[PDB]
Amino acid sequence: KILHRLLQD
Amino acid sequence: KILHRLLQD
Amino acid sequence: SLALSLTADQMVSALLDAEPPILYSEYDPTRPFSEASMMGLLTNLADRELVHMINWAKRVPGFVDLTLHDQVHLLECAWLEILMIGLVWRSMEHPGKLLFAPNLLLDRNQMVEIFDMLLATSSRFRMMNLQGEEFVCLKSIILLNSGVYTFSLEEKDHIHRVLDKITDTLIHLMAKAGLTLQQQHQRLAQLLLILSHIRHMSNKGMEHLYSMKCKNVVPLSDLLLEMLDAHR
Amino acid sequence: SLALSLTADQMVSALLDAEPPILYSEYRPFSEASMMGLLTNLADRELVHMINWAKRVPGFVDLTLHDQVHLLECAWLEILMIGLVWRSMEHPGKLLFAPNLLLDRNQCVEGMVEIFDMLLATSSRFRMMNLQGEEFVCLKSIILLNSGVYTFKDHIHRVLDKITDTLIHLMAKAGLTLQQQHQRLAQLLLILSHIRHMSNKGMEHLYSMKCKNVVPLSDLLLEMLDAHR
Ligand SMILES: Oc1ccc(C(=Cc2cccc(Nc3ccc(F)cc3)c2)c2ccc(O)cc2)cc1
Ligand SMILES: Oc1ccc(C(=Cc2cccc(Nc3ccc(F)cc3)c2)c2ccc(O)cc2)cc1
Repeated sequence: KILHRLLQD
Repeated sequence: KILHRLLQD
Repeated sequence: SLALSLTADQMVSALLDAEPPILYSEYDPTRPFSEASMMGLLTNLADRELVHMINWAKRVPGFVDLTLHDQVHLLECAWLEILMIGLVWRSMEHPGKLLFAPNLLLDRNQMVEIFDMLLATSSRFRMMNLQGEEFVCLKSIILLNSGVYTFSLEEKDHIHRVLDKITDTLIHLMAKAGLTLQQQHQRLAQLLLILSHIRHMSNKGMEHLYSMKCKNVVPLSDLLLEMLDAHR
Repeated sequence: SLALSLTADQMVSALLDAEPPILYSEYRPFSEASMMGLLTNLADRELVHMINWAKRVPGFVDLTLHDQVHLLECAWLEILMIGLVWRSMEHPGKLLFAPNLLLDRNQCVEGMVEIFDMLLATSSRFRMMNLQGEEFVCLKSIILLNSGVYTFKDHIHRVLDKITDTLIHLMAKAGLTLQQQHQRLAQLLLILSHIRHMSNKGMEHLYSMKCKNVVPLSDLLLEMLDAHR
């Protein structure tokens, strides 16, 4: 899901 | 309103 | 006003003496039943509790100083919150279970989200070692705070003054328990933050109750229906 | 575990520094769909900044990735809303979604009046309490850490205790008495219950707007919304 990526970037 | 009734004894 | 001139101990004494009783359900273990039956039982119970809640609310310091319409509003907004905090309070020493009634004790394995949130709250209360004196303060805070932003003519100013008084009482209790000033403020914040979860649970529970109504299988009483229309 | 070592002042400045910027809406006299369209677009862009703000909330980093996702998923609308009411203080009777998006009660679609009125009432509450920016960033972070903490953890409660200390440390130094300190603390935290309520009400309508399929939701908003069901 998107949220994960934003919390890693 | 039932609630109103009960609030006045 | 009388409430504005109560000492902390007098405040506690009044709230404690005003506590409603713990009502029983019907249950009947021989009855094997269902999701419909259980919700039917809880509906019956809640309906009888509401009559005591109304007469209890009258004994909460400051409540009768409000207009009749303001009393109606505060109860319409907070009734399920109040029922639920009563539930989790009496469920404290029953880990992993909810004591809806002394003869109605439910565990998880039989709405699971609401169940789990009620469990989490009761467990939270147990770790904190919540005291009866602190409980009755919180419950009164719910009655006065939940509908104060949803109501010239005129006050609410008065409501805030009584709320502040209950805050004073809470801190007084923590002082007598041997807590430091830092501990007192921290405990106070912890207690009030839980009121946010209780609002959340009430909201989610209200949604299901509204589903239940429209799918006319579990019948609501006339009073519970009127309380349900309030959260339109 | 660095958040616990911070002083009170160190806590304040760290939160002030993490503050997300204020975004703008697009540069017509508004209809049901187009208004929710603008807010939706606005909210989607704000979420990206909220996440980077979340990372900079002392203690939020120490959590696992999954626990970060949970807290944000539970609290995102609350955080937006308390943001909305904060910048609406100097505009009594109105809501400042953006510096070019100022709204009043006059129409909202339907049932929006109640959420509008609830938001407006919160803003007025902040106004009469004279809420300071230092206090505000504390409240917002508290919302971030608390709203999902009841599984819907000991570290979080320790950090929550820390933010409490900061608030009291702010009211002291503001000249408030000991009695005024815990009284103001209570007042501030009780408003958080109302903010939770507004979120819940607002959430159900976004779920409704979705089923109407007139105002298109972004894939990110869809995920944030889905997590509440
Ligand atoms: O003292 C009470 C506390 C709560 C409740 C209720 C709690 C409640 C409300 C809505 C949903 C759920 N879900 C649920 C059911 C069983 C569980 F074990 C857990 C959650 C509960 C309630 C149930 C039915 C009703 O008509 C009114 C109030 C009743 C009495
Ligand atoms: O900074 C923001 C604060 C709140 C919001 C929202 C506030 C919101 C949410 C649901 C319902 C309402 N009702 C409403 C509508 C118009 C008004 F003028 C007032 C309230 C608002 C929101 C709107 C759409 C969306 O997809 C996500 C968030 C957006 C940005």
